[PDB]
Amino acid sequence: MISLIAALAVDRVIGMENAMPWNLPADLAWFKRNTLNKPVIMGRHTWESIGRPLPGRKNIILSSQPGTDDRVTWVKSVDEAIAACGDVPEIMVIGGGRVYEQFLPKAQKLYLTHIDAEVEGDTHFPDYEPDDWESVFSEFHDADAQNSHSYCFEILERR
Ligand SMILES: NC(=O)c1ccc[n+]([C@@H]2O[C@H](COP(=O)([O-])OP(=O)(O)OC[C@H]3O[C@@H](n4cnc5c(N)ncnc54)[C@H](OP(=O)(O)O)[C@@H]3O)[C@@H](O)[C@H]2O)c1
Ligand SMILES: Nc1nc(=O)c2nc(CNc3ccc(C(=O)N[C@@H](CCC(=O)O)C(=O)O)cc3)cnc2[nH]1
Ligand SMILES: [Ca+2]
Ligand SMILES: [Ca+2]
Repeated sequence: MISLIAALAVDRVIGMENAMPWNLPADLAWFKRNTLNKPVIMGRHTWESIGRPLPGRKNIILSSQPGTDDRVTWVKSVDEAIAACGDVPEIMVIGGGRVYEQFLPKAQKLYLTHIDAEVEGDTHFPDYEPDDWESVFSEFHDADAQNSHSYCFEILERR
């Protein structure tokens, strides 16, 4: 199964200048637990935004250009990315905007964090097609002294 995971601020903003201008501890914990032990596919910008291999995951980077690092696996097309992961249960696609766009039609599951933050950003999640999906889990949290925004963790299944 192919799944996307993303955190969205209002208007589906996911990033801005090359970064994500918020610090939300609880959401990275959610990300880490839903991705560990699985292969993660990302685009080259997102690889540069993070800045090291994510531990305990097979890191697969999309780029049209030969790789710049042997600690990860470089691939040049979506089909090659899928093949590289191997016969695993679940493939996690971790962005960014251009990669999410391509993988959306294929994906069966979306792990979305809706963040109540206004944010001026230059990258969005694709607008997805409301009647495709069914929400099968959603849990809201108020801000706290560690997380400055309220947030909701939603998991959607393709109908
Ligand atoms: N909020 C979140 O959950 C979240 C998650 C991930 C990323 N982000 C944010 O998203 C932004 C980055 O997203 P983006 O749209 O800029 O970049 P992206 O999707 O991270 O990276 C795009 C790059 O990936 C490569 N690529 C993508 N599809 C390919 C294909 N089919 N074949 C070959 N190469 C392919 C290309 O690299 P080449 O140019 O090298 O060919 C392209 O330039 C950042 O602001 C980041 O902070 C947010
Ligand atoms: N829900 C969600 N939230 C995000 O922030 C997110 N970010 C990306 C891409 N950006 C990032 C940014 C930082 C780290 C990161 O450093 N995560 C660590 C936590 C700290 C540590 O390394 O121990 C990790 O191990 O996953 C990963 C992906 C992709 N999907 C997401 N999905
Ligand atoms: Ca907005
Ligand atoms: Ca377009």
